[PDB]
Amino acid sequence: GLPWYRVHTVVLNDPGRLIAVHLMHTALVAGWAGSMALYELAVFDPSDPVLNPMWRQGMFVMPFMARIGVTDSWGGWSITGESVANPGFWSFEGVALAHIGLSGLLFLAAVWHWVYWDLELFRDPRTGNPALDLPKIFGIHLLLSGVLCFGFGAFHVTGAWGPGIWVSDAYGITGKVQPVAPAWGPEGFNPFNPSGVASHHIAAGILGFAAGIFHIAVRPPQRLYRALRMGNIETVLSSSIAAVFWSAFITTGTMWYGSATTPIELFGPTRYQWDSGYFQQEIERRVENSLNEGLSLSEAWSRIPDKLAFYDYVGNNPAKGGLFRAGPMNKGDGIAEAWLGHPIFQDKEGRELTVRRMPAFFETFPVILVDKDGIIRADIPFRRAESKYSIEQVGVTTSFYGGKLNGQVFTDAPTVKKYARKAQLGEVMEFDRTTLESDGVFRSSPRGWYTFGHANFALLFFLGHLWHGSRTLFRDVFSGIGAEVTEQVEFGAFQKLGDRSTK
Amino acid sequence: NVSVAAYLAVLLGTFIPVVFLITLFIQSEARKAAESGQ
Amino acid sequence: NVSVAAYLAVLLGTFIPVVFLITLFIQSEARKAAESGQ
Amino acid sequence: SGPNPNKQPVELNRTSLFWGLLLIFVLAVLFSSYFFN
Amino acid sequence: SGPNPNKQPVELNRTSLFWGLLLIFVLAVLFSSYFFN
Amino acid sequence: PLGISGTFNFMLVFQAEHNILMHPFHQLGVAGVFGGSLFSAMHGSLVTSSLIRETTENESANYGYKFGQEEETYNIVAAHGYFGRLIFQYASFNNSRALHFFLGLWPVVG
Amino acid sequence: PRVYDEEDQLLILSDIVTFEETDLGRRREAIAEASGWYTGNPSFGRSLIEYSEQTRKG
Amino acid sequence: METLVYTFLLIGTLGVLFFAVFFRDPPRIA
Amino acid sequence: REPVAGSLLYGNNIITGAVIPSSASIGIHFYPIWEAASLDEWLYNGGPYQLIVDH
Amino acid sequence: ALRTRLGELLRPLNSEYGKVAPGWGTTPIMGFVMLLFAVFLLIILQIYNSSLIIENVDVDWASLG
Amino acid sequence: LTCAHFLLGFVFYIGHLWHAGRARAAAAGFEKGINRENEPTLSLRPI
Amino acid sequence: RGWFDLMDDWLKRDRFVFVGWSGLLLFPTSYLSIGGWFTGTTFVTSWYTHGLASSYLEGCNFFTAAVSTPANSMGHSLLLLWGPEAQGDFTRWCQIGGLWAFCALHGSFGLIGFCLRQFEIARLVGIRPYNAIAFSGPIAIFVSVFLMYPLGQASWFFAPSLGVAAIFRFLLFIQGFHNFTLNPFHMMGVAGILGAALLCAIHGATVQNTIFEDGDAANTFRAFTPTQAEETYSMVTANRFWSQIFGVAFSNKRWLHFFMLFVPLAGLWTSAIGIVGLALNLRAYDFVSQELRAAEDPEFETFYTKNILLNEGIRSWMAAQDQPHENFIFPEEVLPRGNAL
Amino acid sequence: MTPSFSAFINSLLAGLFIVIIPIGTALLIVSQSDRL
Ligand code: CLA
Ligand code: CLA
Ligand code: CLA
Ligand SMILES: C=Cc1c(C)c2cc3nc(c4c5[nH]c(cc6nc(cc1[nH]2)C(C)=C6CC)c(C)c5C(=O)[C@@H]4C(=O)OC)[C@@H](CCC(=O)OC/C=C(\C)CCC[C@H](C)CCC[C@H](C)CCCC(C)C)[C@@H]3C
Ligand SMILES: CCCCCCCCCCCCCCCC(=O)OC[C@H](COP(=O)(O)OC[C@@H](O)CO)OC(=O)CCCCCCCCCCCCCCC
Ligand SMILES: CC1=CCCC(C)(C)[C@H]1/C=C/C(C)=C/C=C/C(C)=C/C=C/C=C(C)/C=C/C=C(C)/C=C/C1=C(C)CCCC1(C)C
Ligand SMILES: CC1=CCCC(C)(C)[C@H]1/C=C/C(C)=C/C=C/C(C)=C/C=C/C=C(C)/C=C/C=C(C)/C=C/C1=C(C)CCCC1(C)C
Ligand SMILES: [Fe+2]
Repeated sequence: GLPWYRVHTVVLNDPGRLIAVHLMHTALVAGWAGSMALYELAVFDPSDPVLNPMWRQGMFVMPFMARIGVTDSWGGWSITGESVANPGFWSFEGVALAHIGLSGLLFLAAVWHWVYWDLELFRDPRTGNPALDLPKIFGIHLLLSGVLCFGFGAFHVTGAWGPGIWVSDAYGITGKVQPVAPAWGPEGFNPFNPSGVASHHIAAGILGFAAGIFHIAVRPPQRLYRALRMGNIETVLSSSIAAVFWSAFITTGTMWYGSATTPIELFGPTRYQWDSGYFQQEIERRVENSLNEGLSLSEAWSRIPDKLAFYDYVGNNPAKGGLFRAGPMNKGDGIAEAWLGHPIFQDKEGRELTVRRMPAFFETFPVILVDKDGIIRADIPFRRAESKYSIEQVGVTTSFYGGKLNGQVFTDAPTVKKYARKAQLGEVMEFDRTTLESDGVFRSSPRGWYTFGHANFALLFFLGHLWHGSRTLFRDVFSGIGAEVTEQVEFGAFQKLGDRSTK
Repeated sequence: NVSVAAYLAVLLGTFIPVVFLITLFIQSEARKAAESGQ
Repeated sequence: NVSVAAYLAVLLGTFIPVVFLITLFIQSEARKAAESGQ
Repeated sequence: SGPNPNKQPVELNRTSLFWGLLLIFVLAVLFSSYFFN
Repeated sequence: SGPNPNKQPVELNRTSLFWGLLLIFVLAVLFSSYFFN
Repeated sequence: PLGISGTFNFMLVFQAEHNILMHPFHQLGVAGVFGGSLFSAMHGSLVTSSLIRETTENESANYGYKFGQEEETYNIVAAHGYFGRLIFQYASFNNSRALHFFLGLWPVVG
Repeated sequence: PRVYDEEDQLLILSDIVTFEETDLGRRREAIAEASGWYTGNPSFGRSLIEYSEQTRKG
Repeated sequence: METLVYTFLLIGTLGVLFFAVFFRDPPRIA
Repeated sequence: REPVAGSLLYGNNIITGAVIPSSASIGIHFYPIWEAASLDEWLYNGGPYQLIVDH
Repeated sequence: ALRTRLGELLRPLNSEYGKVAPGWGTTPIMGFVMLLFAVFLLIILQIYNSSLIIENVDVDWASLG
Repeated sequence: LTCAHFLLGFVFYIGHLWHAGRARAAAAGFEKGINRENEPTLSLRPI
Repeated sequence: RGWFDLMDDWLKRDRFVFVGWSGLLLFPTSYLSIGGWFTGTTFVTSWYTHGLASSYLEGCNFFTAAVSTPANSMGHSLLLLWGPEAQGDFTRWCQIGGLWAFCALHGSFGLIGFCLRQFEIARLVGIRPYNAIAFSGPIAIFVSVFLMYPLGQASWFFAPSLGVAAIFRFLLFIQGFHNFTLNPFHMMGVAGILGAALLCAIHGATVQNTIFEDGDAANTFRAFTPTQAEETYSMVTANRFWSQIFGVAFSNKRWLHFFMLFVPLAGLWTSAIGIVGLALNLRAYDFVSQELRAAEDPEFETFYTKNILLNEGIRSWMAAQDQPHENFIFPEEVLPRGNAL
Repeated sequence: MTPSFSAFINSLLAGLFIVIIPIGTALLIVSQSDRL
């Protein structure tokens, strides 16, 4: 009989039951989407949108719901924090219930198609055995996909008959779902332009519509039909797996590096924003601009928003988590309550001291304080080591500007070294660890988890592309080689390899 | 201290494939015994 | 409010009899299909 | 050793399977609240 | 509807069963420490 | 130590104290294990690739071999030709006994 | 506006390569038969369909 | 409590090895 | 006089568990059970490691 | 085989199984379009890779606003 | 001296094992292979 | 026939070296990758990217010469010779590490070409393509380690440099910064590689020690001829030996050879999954329970905690010279030590 | 227009005229000459 790893190949030559099992998989996927959305809604806390966002609570499908319009909830709250009186049906709960109902309907359809498998549609008119005209099916489905793409780009994204897409500022402070007009110039091709999405979907939809018309009207060449084995479903499977892992790699790259389709307010900061100090430079620039307008240092640091300071925190770096450190980032480093303010360290002389930021690479990084020149002035010894630049010896004092601790100055060594250790992680934040029993090791943002999962999926699907392409290109030899192979494999006595006519 | 989910994951990810394999083997042996003289 | 033991009790006392019954039914159907023409 | 004459096939009906699944699920529903206390 | 000609019996060897049980138990032993963390 | 993390600690301390990575004999051992993996994969691929058709499409190809059969289950000539066309013709183990002797020899020597 | 490939493309060759038996193999078979190497478990090394087909007709 | 799970997994693996050794499918000449 | 735990009952998992090698004070001296003052002393100095290794 | 209204509606779409064009068909057109697609993919890849700057195109978060 | 003669002792233990096994096989009379006419394992009962 | 048919006939001719259609991709890419590696290890320096001398011209030997990765100032740039970094200048392109990108890209395309070559030769010979599926193991290793890992990291700088001592550095760097030995996927990879070596050795010894006496000569290599319809070794004797020695033995040759194929491939793919996980710093670095136990109990020590301390020492004492772009300056007081503990 | 895009276009032209065209022309010429 069939081995355990070939069982589903029973529906290889049965189009009706192939449609049934594909309907079952779609039902399972839609049911997972609905159940995951409901679970996330049961877990999600919309109390603090700025310091406890969705990406700090481990939300996975909620960012994808919020990306293209679904921001309100039937509980009278929104992701942006603006209360809504009439949320409408298409809230997160409504989307989840719609996906669950769709899963049920697809399950019923799968049951019907499995039971009613023998249909005249699935049988070739010329030969009574069942068959599928794969080129025509591809043309029809390509036309369908082009129509859907054009509709999404022209109506949903542009807001003519849709809600629009999520657009944020350069630093993720004020972002919301808004319509975007298409950008047909070269400016529509950088990944950080939301208008490029609308222009892309419109143009690609039109081109796909034309391509579907062509692939419906025109039959394949005999050369390509024999070369690609177009009468075999397995070559379609192999090509689809190839395109699927191609798209998985592309989406993994866009998620990890960042794009207009991966907003910071929905998926969290990228690691390269921490590597280049993307938010730190903006914060310093704002502080310098405020200082130029006559405002004092405390006023300048008090004008810094809490969200922008929270973005400049290494605990929000997606490259600081662990493979088996499960749960949300709040489970990792506690829930953020308020910004404590920017600390400034001065020695006995009065030189300005800054603590070097911890690179995402290091699990444990030494605490080093350097002046504007770059010379090391203070450091925390390793564990119990003799020191000549200890904080208790250099007499470093810290003063906080902005936040809760605005105007407060600390002098004693323990609190100064504690604040230096907290400042080596970026902006100093206060966390509560009792509501979730947080341990203290950093977790990963949903961006990093998506990147990990889909990168591994892309690699495994490259393996699947290789296997299934080998299967469809070598179907005649699947059971084994015959007795004619030993003659053509003999060295010499054949002018062309694998050609009986030659020699 | 240790999460409920950790024990649940370990026990279920052990048992479910195990019972699947045992069911498949028992089904195959049942077919073999039914087809052969008994 | 009880710990992992309660969840393990519920899940295992559900699944183990269920997989036992499913295995027995699959074995019986396998014997029926093997003995009958296939 | 050798062939054992006492070997007998075991059969479970689809009705019996459903009766068993229903009994197990109903017992789980009933006793889950008490196990969770 | 009707009799489906694509139905095929499924067989698992005792060697395959033992390979599967060993693989599942070894994977459980390996990943239990990481799941418990 | 008789453990996993203890084994890792042993490896790290040995590398620190002795620099085993730069030792030519550990390099020979690494070559031995890598070559053993490569040769096992290659031999398996060549034997599985040239399996003589003794089975139908509805069953596993392993049933094409019967325990105790006197005939060879795979075509040595086909695998030899494939290997001698993948690389230049001269590099090929035409003798099966010599090939298996090399398979035994390489990782053991490493 | 104002030919069929006629190739199966779903066909395994499915031709069994028969191997003949010589006197040496027959002597080995007889020696193994005398030691009970052919009795005991008859379904070993055979697929479910192969064993089913051999049990259906002798 | 996790020590119980570890010991159970190890003993189960050892029992699987025991059953694979002493209850294997007996090879025969076909 | 700073022991190292390698047993499951003392806070180890499968990965971190090990049979700790014998004490450095023992060296490569033959250390069976009967050459230790007490069973606790034998366990404290890594005698089971020597037993397992030799057998 | 069951006959249905939807089955007979969609039957001509699944009627010409194995029907092929004569030798090489429209292969040069397919190759040309694939070459154009490859050039387009290279252009967009080098754009985000920053190995290609066109004009007024700033591959950066700061381009958002 | 220690490394050289330890290596020599190990490789000569290997040589002793090889030559002793081959001496036993040659004295018994199957160092060139299995006879294939009266195979020893074919006379033994299975299991 | 047409031009395409004639070119296919010529590429398929039985020559000493098979070319094929896949050769048009394999031969130039592989030749350029190998030649670029030789050029980098012979002439090209790493002084402006890593602050290191890695070339025979600078005095390095075979072990210490390497084609070092590009500078961390470059991101994940393709580093085209005509690209904005080099702007057509060969000297600046070599100085910034562009030769590493050249070798890596042309070598990835050479691996693709060799896999296609295996597919094409399998198709022409008329055998199953279980090669180019075994080679998917090495392909996944190369893709995960030399391409996916630096792409997940800051730049190409953290990819392995193409050299012996460079590879050893990469091993120790990954151990220090990721604790890759503790990664379960790496453990499965180690198990796969060691089991594949075990299978190779044990199968070779088993076949050599179960041969039939098919010759009168003491040396038994002459007793085999390729045109044999009979097996050259006794499978029954080997099965009996390993079943009464180890408790279990192979009875199917096809399953045995598929297993010898499967073990290294599965190990390599699991290790590739682990390295892909490392690419985003999503590492099984530490056990939270053990860290919490050690924090609240100074007398609690296991070999895992010692490994954590060793990794911390590796990171602290190699950061300054391994990442010169970061300008790390660590005083002796903050450098971890055993006495400092 | 930027020097980077000029370099990209020149790279496409160089890849066509130094790699694709010479190898393709040589392959076609040798294949047509040696019909065997
Ligand atoms: C009426 C149909 C419908 C609608 C309106 C939605 C709407 C939604 N779904 Mg649901 N879903 C549906 C059907 C639907 N779904 C079905 C049938 C399934 C089962 C397969 C799912 C499974 C599902 C999951 C698992 C998830 C959603 C999610 C979502 C939300 C985000 C969508 C998103 O980002 O997609 C993004 C989709 C893409 C980027 C795919 C793009 C298409 C690719 C690029 C095509 C490539 C090949 C193409 C043919 C080439 C074209 C060629 C060209 C020339 C034309 C949104 C509320 C997500 C969510 O928030 O959770 C609730 C989520 O996680 N859905
Ligand atoms: C593309 C897939 C994908 C991605 C990227 C995410 C991402 C996320 N999920 Mg979701 N999830 C998914 C699929 C996915 N999920 C599916 C399919 C389910 C249904 C089972 C769930 C159910 C789910 C729940 C119920 C929860 C999440 C949560 C989370 C978050 C943290 C997860 C974490 O720490 O991982 C930790 C992962 C691991 C510790 C192990 C991952 C698997 C590794 C690679 C090994 C597995 C193979 C190995 C051999 C298994 C051995 C088996 C052995 C015993 C035999 C994150 C946003 C949590 C959250 O914060 O949301 C609010 C949460 O509570 N997810
Ligand atoms: C769209 C994707 C797709 C589809 C439709 C198929 C379809 C098929 N494959 Mg392919 N395959 C794929 C992806 C796909 N595969 C990928 C990505 C890989 C790489 C890992 C493979 C590797 C592969 C091999 C090596 C083989 C197949 C085989 C088969 C056939 C039978 C499968 C079977 O009975 O499994 C039965 C499976 C089980 C009984 C249990 C498997 C459970 C797995 C191990 C873990 C559980 C997964 C989990 C439940 C859901 C995954 C989530 C998803 C997002 C991935 C069938 C034609 C087989 C065949 O017949 O070819 C000769 C075969 O030998 N495939
Ligand atoms: C480090 C170990 C290692 C090496 C060196 C190696 C090497 C090789 N194995 C090959 C084959 C294989 N490998 C296989 C299984 C395995 N191979 C393994 C491990 C290795 N395999 C493992 C673990 C397995 C088990 C799955 C199989 C099944 C095959 C084959 O079919 C094939 C063969 O015929 O071998 C008998 C050849 C591929 C030729 C090729 O791609 O075309 C030409 C070479 C190219 C394209 C590579 C050039 C570009 C490279 C990637 C980058 C440049 C590298 C520099 C030139 C050198 C740098 C040196 C420093 C790193 C020190 C080559 C000789
Ligand atoms: C004195 C003996 C001392 C050792 C006794 C135990 C060793 C034997 C173990 C048998 C079970 C292994 C095979 C199971 C599966 C099984 O039943 O295999 C049976 C199989 C024989 O199968 P056949 O060749 O008959 O299969 C024909 C095919 O058509 C079937 O698909 O044997 C092998 O393939 C080789 C086994 C390799 C050896 C694998 C060793 C794995 C060791 C794992 C140890 C984990 C320890 C964890 C500790 C916590
Ligand atoms: C039927 C029906 C008809 C009408 C009436 C009705 C009741 C309204 C309706 C029902 C509708 C309903 C109720 C529809 C709802 C249907 C549901 C609940 C579908 C659930 C799907 C869950 C999936 C696919 C999870 C898969 C997990 C995977 C793949 C593995 C994950 C992971 C693990 C743990 C293992 C390791 C890998 C990773 C990835 C780490
Ligand atoms: C003694 C010894 C002991 C052990 C055994 C042993 C190993 C066999 C032996 C070793 C013997 C030895 C020492 C053997 C060593 C032999 C050597 C040194 C061979 C060097 C070959 C150089 C090549 C192929 C460079 C080609 C340049 C190219 C392709 C240019 C590329 C270009 C680059 C740079 C990039 C830009 C574009 C272009 C222009 C394309
Ligand atoms: Fe072999």
